Amino acid sequence: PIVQNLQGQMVHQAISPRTLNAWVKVVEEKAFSPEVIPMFSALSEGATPQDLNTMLNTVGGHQAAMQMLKETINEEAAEWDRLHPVHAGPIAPGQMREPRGSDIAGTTSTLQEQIGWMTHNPPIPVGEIYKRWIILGLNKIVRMYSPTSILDIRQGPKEPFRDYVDRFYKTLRAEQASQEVKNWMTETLLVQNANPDCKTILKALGPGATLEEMMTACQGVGGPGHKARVL
Amino acid sequence: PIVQNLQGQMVHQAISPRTLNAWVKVVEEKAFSPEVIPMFSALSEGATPQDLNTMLNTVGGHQAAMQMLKETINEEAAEWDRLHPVHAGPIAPGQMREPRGSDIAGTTSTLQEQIGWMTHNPPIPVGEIYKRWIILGLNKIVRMYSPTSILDIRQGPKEPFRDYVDRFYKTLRAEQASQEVKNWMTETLLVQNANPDCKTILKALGPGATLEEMMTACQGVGGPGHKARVL
Amino acid sequence: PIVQNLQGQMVHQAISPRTLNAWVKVVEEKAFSPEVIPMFSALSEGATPQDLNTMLNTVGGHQAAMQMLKETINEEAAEWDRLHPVHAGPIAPGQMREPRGSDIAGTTSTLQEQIGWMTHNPPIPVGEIYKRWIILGLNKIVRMYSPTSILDIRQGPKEPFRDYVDRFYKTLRAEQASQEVKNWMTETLLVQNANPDCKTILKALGPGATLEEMMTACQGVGGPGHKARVL
Amino acid sequence: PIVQNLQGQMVHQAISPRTLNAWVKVVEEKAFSPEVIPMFSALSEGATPQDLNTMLNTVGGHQAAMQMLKETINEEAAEWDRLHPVHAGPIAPGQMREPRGSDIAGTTSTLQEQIGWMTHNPPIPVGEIYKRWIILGLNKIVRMYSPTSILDIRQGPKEPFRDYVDRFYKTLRAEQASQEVKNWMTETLLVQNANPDCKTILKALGPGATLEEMMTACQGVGGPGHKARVL
Amino acid sequence: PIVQNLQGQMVHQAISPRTLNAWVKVVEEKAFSPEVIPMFSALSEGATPQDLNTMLNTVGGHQAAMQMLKETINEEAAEWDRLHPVHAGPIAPGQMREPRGSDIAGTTSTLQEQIGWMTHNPPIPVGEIYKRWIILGLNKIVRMYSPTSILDIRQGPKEPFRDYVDRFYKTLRAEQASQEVKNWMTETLLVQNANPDCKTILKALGPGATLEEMMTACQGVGGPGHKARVL
Amino acid sequence: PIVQNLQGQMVHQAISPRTLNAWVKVVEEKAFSPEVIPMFSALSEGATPQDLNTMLNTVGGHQAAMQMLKETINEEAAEWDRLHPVHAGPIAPGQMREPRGSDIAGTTSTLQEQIGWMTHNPPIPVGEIYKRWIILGLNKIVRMYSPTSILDIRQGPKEPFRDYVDRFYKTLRAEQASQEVKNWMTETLLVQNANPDCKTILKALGPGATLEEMMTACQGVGGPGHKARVL
Repeated sequence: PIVQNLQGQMVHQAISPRTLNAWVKVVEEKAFSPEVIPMFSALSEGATPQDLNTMLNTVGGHQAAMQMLKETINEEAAEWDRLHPVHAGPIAPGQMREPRGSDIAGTTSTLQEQIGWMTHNPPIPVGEIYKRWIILGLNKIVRMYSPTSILDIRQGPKEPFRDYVDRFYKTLRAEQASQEVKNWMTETLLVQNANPDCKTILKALGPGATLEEMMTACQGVGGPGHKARVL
Repeated sequence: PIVQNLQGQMVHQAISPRTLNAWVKVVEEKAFSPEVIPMFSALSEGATPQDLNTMLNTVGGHQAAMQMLKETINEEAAEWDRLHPVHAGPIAPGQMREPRGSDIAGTTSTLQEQIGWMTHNPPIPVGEIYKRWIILGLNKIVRMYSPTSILDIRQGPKEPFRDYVDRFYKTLRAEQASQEVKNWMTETLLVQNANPDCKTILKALGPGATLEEMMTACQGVGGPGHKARVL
Repeated sequence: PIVQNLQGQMVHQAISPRTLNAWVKVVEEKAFSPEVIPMFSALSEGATPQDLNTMLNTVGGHQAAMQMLKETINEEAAEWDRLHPVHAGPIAPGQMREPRGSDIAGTTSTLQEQIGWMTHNPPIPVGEIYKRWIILGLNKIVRMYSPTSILDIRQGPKEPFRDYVDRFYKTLRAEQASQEVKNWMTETLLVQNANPDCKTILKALGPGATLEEMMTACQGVGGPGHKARVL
Repeated sequence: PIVQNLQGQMVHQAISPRTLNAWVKVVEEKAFSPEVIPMFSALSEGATPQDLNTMLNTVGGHQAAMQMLKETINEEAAEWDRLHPVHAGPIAPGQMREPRGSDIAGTTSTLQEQIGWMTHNPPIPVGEIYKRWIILGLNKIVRMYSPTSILDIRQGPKEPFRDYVDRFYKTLRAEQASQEVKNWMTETLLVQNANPDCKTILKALGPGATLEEMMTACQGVGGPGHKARVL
Repeated sequence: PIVQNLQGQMVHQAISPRTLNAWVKVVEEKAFSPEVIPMFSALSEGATPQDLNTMLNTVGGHQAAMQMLKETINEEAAEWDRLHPVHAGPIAPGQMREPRGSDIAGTTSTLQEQIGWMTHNPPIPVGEIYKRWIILGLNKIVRMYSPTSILDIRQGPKEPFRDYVDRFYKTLRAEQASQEVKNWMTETLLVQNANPDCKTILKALGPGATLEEMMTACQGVGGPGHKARVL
Repeated sequence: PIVQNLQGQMVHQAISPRTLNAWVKVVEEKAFSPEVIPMFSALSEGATPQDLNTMLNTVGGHQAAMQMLKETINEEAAEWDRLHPVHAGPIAPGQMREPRGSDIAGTTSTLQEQIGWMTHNPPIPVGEIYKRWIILGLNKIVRMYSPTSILDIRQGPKEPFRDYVDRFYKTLRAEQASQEVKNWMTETLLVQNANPDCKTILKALGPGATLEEMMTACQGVGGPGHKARVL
């Protein structure tokens, strides 16, 4: 991708072999996890569509997910092109006739063509646009991996608090829906998806407070609660 | 590879030792996989034929595939020599020589002259055509590797949807077919080779469905397709 | 991150992939160990909010632990809005407008604007205050140590003195108590939970002796307070 | 070795420890293998004689092979100082002294003087000459490697076609003979060493059929072959 | 740590992650080895107190030894405040403010003043003395660690000279006492704790032998089954 | 050590910590191997005495041998102080004072003064001399290690030529003598130390023809003994 700023005009150099092997190893290890989504954003330095396309094409065993990602990139590009078409038709010389929705994608554009519009005129955010579509596609494809929905969490009699809290927050990481609505729901959910003993501990603590105080109380007990009568 | 722009005129630099170690290791771990074909394109940076030639020479286990690759390069070089512009016998003074089919290869050319025809007069696509000829050879190698075929992927009685479509996508890489063909065959084949239970779910959805719509529906249905007409 | 000043005005460099890979591997093997708290402080180079948040966002299974830390940051941001200077809405011309509690976090602040107020006019310590709140969140991570209490330690009869010293130091990493209390407690508690066989030596050495003097004497007693062979 | 053109006049650079350890590992794991011959030329960032002499001296176990190679270099040096343009003793003061055959090597030449004949006046290609002599010694070493004969690569009754091909390519890289002669022999060898059932399909395809054509026929038949024809 | 002079006046750079990961690895591999002490001196380049404290604070297993080292830093700082470069009453403003024993420490010095007095005024060895105090603490740790102390090392009935001398030099690395006494005891101790079979050979060489002379003489004795040949 | 050329005049940097760790790991995995001796020259990125001395000081393993090497250097420095240019003692004001024989070594030398005599006027070759002395000491360590000398090793009765020749060449590396003596000896040695089985083919080869001719003939023999060959 296009790198460096300090020594003058930015230079195009491919991603490091260590970085490429690290990317391949990360998806070999963590394949469908949503924890890989910010990792992809971290390696998107210089955001260059052809290099990003090449990074996308160099994936290992879980390649079916990347074929699904291609459908989203095509759909999103078509949406963007139809949303913005005002510049279409005749435009004066000295300009490079500006990228269309399909020109954003490295698969349908040439390398010299891409670099020019990111630095010879007021920079087009093509890498940023392509990156958000890929991040959006990554958010969409992790839905297929999902083994449990928010109200599908069922807790047995001998399950420990540590497993219950970890299961819920991992399940909640695949939501994407409104944060305010999620907090509001979460407060009711913890008591409802609990087992009798855990439910007794949550009921004992009563309404109010924050996660830290509830965690501090749960920490004092640990494991699968206590067994003696509450009335 | 020949590289440098910002600092001034390009210079032929040495190949990274990490890149050669990575190429040899990638061959040791996964040589026959179609995921390695984009990796070769990615690491073909600065395209010097002599440097590119080292990759074919350094290959271990799959030497027979590399031998076919050398034969393929000669046949494409023969097409370049005889069907593409042959060019005149007389050569003007000062000219850097427009390469013949034998001049492309590092074993029948010398490095300073090889650099010369890519850097003195306007660019000649010697690196790009050599990359393409190697890629054409790589595209044929997966045909000879394939242990199964696209219509030999049949969903068994209790086989889940993800494994079945993973198998279909993995063997699809081996056919080397056009985007038009992939687009028009994908719609019918998944339903056709499906088991009765899975086919019943897919059949119900019918005409007018996109791949994402079908995949989204499959996530809600789950497993090998749940049995018909008993609910 | 933000680097350079004397050798050229500051460049907005991204976090190293090598440090992210180390962070991913350290959390995987060392979990919530006290040793990672100075490592995180060191790795938070330049402390830019959006960039620093990427380390928190790239955490795997431990999403619930991250949620408590994220809640602590929101709690501290709310504390800043309420108990630290309010800041008037009307601001003089040619200003960038000083951060409110929400502005300090990368969620609602714009990266370009955030960089602008951090250094283009006399430095606002936004990264340093944000980093201190994250360290405060890491000071609450010690409450995830199941049944760990220094008052609950007991040295068994066949347990070596070195193992007991190691246990005492390991649980002493979870302190969260004032130095005066620690100084008083250490003298009496260490003798109290020590095994009788080596407790006799601690009693023999008696008051006044320092940690160095106790350790020097305790190397010579061997195993649980007496054992055969020195080789 | 000596490198640098764009930023001035060549400066001496020390060999990389990562590369040196990689050379040691390749020497340990691929010790006498024919695939090391392109690697040595590929990973040598300028064939400076003294630096190349260090590479020969850093061998572990198979010192005997390196001493045979060193003697081969001494023979080549002597032929160069006899059969090639020999430099006569009388000279007019002001030359940097045209090297003698043994001076091509780092053992009778001083490093400052050696770099001097590579930079002071028109360069003498001493590094390339030394590298070619090393390649001649490596050609001797691959004949010492050989623990079988191309005529002794017989495919057994239960041995697969790919194992026969694997063994055949392993011994082929050590065969050192003219390609035109080898290609005529290759037709004979194919039916000479193939097992009855495999030999049956090879005979059916017949001469004038490329390696790809034979692979296509053999791939369909599969394994060590089977009775009659595989349908 | 601090670096740079020719390109511009000193800049305080971040600690290397390779150094920190290496420090964790070395501690895991060989926590108490006396080869760690010069390695720590090599890794401590630039000698910045906060960066030096980062190494102390990241130790896992033998953190108890590091806590004794923390006491040692305070103990030497107390001596330094008392007897070395003492500061009296309030001094005239516009100065570094004549460092006290506490000021040397990372916990009592801010980044601005610690690097400030080093880059504005002529360089002061505050980092160098802090490093020397840490080394003094490391020297205490090896002295405490010692399993066998000086006279303990001896040669058994069947023990080779090779193992006996190896144990003596291992013991001498953790010795931490006067060099003059060490030079003197080296002359007699080796003979005294030797087995009669080897002891007579050592005495037969005559008083006054060097380590080289003793090693050369011991080559004739060597390994297992050392039957004397002195007459 | 002092390094840097293109970015301006020499700067005193430090050896990379990955390389310093690798040096320790080489000592751990290859304690007495002769391969290490040229590696020291290769890794020497600036020959500054203190940095080189630090590498010697980071040795754990074979410390008894290392102390003999260090004392050898100290004694060779003393030899320089009497046989080589000792100098009168006095020196002119406004000069870098010129190093005395002992002070070539790190023990009585300080870094600013040491750098000054390698900067101000044509460098005093203290690094080359110190490096040369270390190589002289390294040669002693392999010589001290030696299990058997050249005339103490013969080919065993069931031993093959390859194993004996490997033992001979490996052994010869540490037997410290002139190149001519080794050459002159080698011609006689093979004939006299051959076993009864292998002597038959070696005597058949006879005088005139060199080792390459003998080794080429012996490749086809079949290992040890002369069993009646089948295939």
